[PDB]
Amino acid sequence: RCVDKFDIIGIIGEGTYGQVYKAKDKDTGELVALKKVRLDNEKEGFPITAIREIKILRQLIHRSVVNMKEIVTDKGAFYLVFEYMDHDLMGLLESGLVHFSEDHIKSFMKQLMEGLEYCHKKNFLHRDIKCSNILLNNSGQIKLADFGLARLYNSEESRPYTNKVITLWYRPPELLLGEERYTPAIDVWSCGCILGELFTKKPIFQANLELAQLELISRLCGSPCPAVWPDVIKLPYFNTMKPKKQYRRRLREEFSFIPSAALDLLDHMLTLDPSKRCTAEQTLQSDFLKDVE
Amino acid sequence: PCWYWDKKDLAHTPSQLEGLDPATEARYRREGARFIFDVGTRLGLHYDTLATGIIYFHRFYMFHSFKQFPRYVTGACCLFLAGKVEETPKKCKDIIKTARSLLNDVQFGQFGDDPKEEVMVLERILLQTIKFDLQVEHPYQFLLKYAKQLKGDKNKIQKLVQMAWTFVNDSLCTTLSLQWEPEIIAVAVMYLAGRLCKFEIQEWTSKPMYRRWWEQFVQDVPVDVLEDICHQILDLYS
Ligand SMILES: CC(=O)N(c1ccc(-c2cnn(C)c2)cc1)[C@H]1CC[C@H](Nc2ncc3ccccc3n2)CC1
Ligand SMILES: [Mg+2]
Ligand SMILES: [Mg+2]
Repeated sequence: RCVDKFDIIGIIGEGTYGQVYKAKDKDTGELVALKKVRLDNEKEGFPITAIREIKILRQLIHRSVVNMKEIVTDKGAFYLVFEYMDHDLMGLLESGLVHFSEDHIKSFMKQLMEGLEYCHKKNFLHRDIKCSNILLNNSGQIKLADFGLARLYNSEESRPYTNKVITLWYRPPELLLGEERYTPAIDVWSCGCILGELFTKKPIFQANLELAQLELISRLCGSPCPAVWPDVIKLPYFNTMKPKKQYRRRLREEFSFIPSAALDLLDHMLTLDPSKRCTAEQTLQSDFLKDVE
Repeated sequence: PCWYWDKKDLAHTPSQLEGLDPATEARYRREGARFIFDVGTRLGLHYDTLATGIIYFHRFYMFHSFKQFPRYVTGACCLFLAGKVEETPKKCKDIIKTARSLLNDVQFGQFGDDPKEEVMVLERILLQTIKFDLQVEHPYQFLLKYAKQLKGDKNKIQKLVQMAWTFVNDSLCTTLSLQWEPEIIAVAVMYLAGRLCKFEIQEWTSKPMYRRWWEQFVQDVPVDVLEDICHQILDLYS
């Protein structure tokens, strides 16, 4: 099918290989988003990263995960076609003038974590969660998006993956300290950051370098040390990258304004040792999420 | 999408509407597939990438004709894309060098003034033609899973697998991947191997008293389908 089959309305994002566009399907009337994938002025053909994103998307069939309707072409680029979503999460929060109730957040996190558990059960790591890659329409419905850094991971044994992943502010400490044999716990750390940012509106760790990011995380979650995370000494940058002082965990005193069931979840999601961090399956049995319609 | 045809509808290609006789089409298919196999093998690419590329090649020519798309160019394009899909990417420059090393001046003429451009251009079309259904499984993975579950003489079982493996490589020159799912091709090459080595395969299954040993691996496969697949593969050696 061709892109003349759609009515283009305007630009609603920058994706990694082209803009995203809002549009109307001429046969059905429905509103859709079109991720452009530019080719002309490419050196190794259709971008291998796009090929990777597309294989993954085609396997993902979940209510709380973005679902690609089709791919179309010019009269020369291609466009990935998705059902349109009114906002991303970063957009609502940044205006301010938007407060999320305890129950808005409950609903929102149940959806996200069911989204993420589906992905993890099917051996995919998202590896780029953050407020701008969570979409949200006015029905109150959530979709997890941008699988442009995702990849298959191996659960029957362990393997080495790319270390520089997840944007700084949602990046967990194992990656800051240089780990390559990491786990789905990296996605849960990022979602833990969302949960905090839902209650404050400001993203909770906002440094511009890794070293400073580590400081900010330590200062709240405790300095990483072998007493709380025995394996930590086996990481490449544990000697190289230290917080100033050896800080005590004080997450609960900082976030004691939050409801208590949420605080338990948040504490668990932002646990330094990945093997002690909760899984997406586990979050869904927490008291905060256990019973949410 | 559905990527499987009856034998009746396979003979009705774009190349046949356009005047090409079946013998020549069948020859152009074998030459192309072997070309993909030879180029990939020389680049060190391994069996799933080669097979993916050959599948794209076979599918592509159910929608376009050889008179319009010269086969060695299409082959190189299918392999190039397969490498990306199977996460064993190769640079287009290296696929051309290797192609050139295997072709002669006439054959390589198909690539034209800008060999690289001719391939990149074709990739847009290839992707459209295969409807971006990029994921493909092959018989090898099922040959190994099914054979691993037999229990009995290890040497005989290994010989069986090894013969069956070669028979998979051979099947790829044919349109068998457009007729039957890889699960079925696997069972068939095992069955063929079985006949030629004169191994009773049921004796290595949990149930030595059932003829249809394959039913534990795939359900619902008539013996005449396996016979049919066997006959087609054997035709290559006649
Ligand atoms: C502020 C804000 O909330 N947004 C926004 C974000 C950037 C921009 C913008 C304008 N220029 N630039 C560079 C960014 C203008 C609005 C909305 C974000 C969700 C968009 N919808 C959507 N739906 C499904 C999709 C599936 C896959 C990929 C993308 C998809 N996007 C709608 C706009
Ligand atoms: Mg993004
Ligand atoms: Mg595979």
